Amino acid sequence: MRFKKHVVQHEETMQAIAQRYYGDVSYWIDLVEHNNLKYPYLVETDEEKMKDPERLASTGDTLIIPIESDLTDVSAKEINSRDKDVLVELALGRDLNITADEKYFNEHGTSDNILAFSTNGNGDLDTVKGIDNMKQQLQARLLTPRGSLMLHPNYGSDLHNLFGLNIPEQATLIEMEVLRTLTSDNRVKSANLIDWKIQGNVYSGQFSVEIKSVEESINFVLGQDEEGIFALFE
Amino acid sequence: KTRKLTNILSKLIDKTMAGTSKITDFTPGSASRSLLEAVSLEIEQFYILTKENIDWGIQEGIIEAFDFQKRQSKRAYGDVTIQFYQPLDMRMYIPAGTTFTSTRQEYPQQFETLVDYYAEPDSTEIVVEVYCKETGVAGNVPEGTINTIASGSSLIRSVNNEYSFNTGTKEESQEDFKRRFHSFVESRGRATNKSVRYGALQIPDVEGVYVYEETGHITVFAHDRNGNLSDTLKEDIIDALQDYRPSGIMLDVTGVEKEEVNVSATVTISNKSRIGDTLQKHIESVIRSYLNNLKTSDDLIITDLIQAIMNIDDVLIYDVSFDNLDENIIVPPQGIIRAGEIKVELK
Amino acid sequence: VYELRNYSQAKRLFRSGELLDAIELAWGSNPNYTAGRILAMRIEDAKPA
Repeated sequence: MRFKKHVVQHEETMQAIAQRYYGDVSYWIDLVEHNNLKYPYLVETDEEKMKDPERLASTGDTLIIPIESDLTDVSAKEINSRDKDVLVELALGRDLNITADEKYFNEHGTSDNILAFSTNGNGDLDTVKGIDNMKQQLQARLLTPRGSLMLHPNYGSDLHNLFGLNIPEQATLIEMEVLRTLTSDNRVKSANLIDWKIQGNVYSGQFSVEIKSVEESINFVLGQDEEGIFALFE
Repeated sequence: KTRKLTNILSKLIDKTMAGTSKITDFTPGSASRSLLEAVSLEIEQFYILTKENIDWGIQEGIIEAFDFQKRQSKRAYGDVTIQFYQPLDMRMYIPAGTTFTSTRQEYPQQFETLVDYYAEPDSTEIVVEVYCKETGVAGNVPEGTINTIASGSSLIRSVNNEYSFNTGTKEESQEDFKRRFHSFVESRGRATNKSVRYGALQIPDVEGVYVYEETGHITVFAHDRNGNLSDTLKEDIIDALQDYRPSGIMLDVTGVEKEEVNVSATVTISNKSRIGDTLQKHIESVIRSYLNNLKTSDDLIITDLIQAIMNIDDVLIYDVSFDNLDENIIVPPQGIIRAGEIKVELK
Repeated sequence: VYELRNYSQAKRLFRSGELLDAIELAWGSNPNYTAGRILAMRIEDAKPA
């Protein structure tokens, strides 16, 4: 259950509040009855409220409006930028940082024993959030061979076997495998080739990944309020 | 009974139209309609005020005249002392809503000030008033409970409430208020068997009163906790019933026909090693308590006494028997049973 | 100088005072345009016990 709570504003009236919220002034008597208010409902200052603190409310006192409010179906335009940042952060999850020391496991991508946990510098375990989290998960999936992870046959990639010849065919195989691996992630809305080239031994390519938009993540997290889990089991 | 907003507005418009035809626009946003709507809102608010006043008067107007106060639910409030390490080096300001709390699990109640306060520079300790956030008796914290401020400056040496809070109350129901009024009204009655009995019972040492009525005579049986009626208590009862008795009728006071029952019991027991003086005295004290607990019209049923004695212990006490008690001792309304000589034989 | 993002971080750092109230006001001044990464400083030349 959730309800709206209104702070009394300067020289406000109960009729104005009723019109503002219920869309009709007629509910002002219901508002009085629910809040248990005496006749001078909104006193000028606290000196009047001292006469009867129980039954009177002054400026800056909080009223309760029993309208069933719900965090979903709320216009994203009202939400504050920091609130949107936190919401997308929750949507994309928090996880322990393992992709630290990028250079090392970039020098040995195909091998095992390549990544490890790290500390945040404050004596606690390091954590990656939001975009850093997505980076970590996409790197780990691409680096993981498919079928090597226990309890998860399909998680991973087949790039360890695509160390083939230097022709456009193997390039296309790599590209298709990478697109499969990126598509496998639920959060990745789509992925597509940008550009590739061959330099004899070395292959080089780059991709573009569109994560779910702020609106979708906001809708998902605010929907999750009904359950209260606020966690990711994808 | 009362008009309402739409009806007041409609009548205002109709009267305005009838008064003059110079105004005919009564659409939304019109100055004239806005003014009439504002008057209508004020009148509707005064109607609600009258309704509240009359609803209060219906249930509290009459009884209030007889010095009977209905207990309203209140927030517990009281004074607290704040001490500073030194005289203040500037005007300190404590805003309204400043919270005070206690460092105990016994009292999670939160107290806050409802008004602004100022401490002068010259001051060294200032007292303020705090109100419990919750109505009820839960805010009636004892002395020395409030000892913390959640938004106070470091200059404070110590917070402390100098007296226990007692103003927190729970709302008294209407039926209890009516019951007290009706009780008082009944107590105004006089010159009746019920009123005599009531006036006798109000005496401190009187435990139980039976009034027996005869044509032209009244006799009052009274007893104390012990079943006795002291001469002094008798004189007090007479003096108190001088105001109660009818005119031209004779009133007499007498003791209750006490009956001391002597009970010699033979208790069979299982655990022979636990036989001793203490168990004997315990059983005898139980029997004496049972016998003395009986009221004026209560008959001594022997089977219930046996039940009680066997319920002292369901396995230790084996069997009981009495030689004095052969059959239930019926007594009249004016004859109380009391504990006489008691003996218990362990077998 | 310190970098602040959360109110709990400022409460841990700044125990009380007007500065903490100013940080709270700044992160609650407007419903839709509260600021971020507020930079705070203590002017008191205090010493530890």
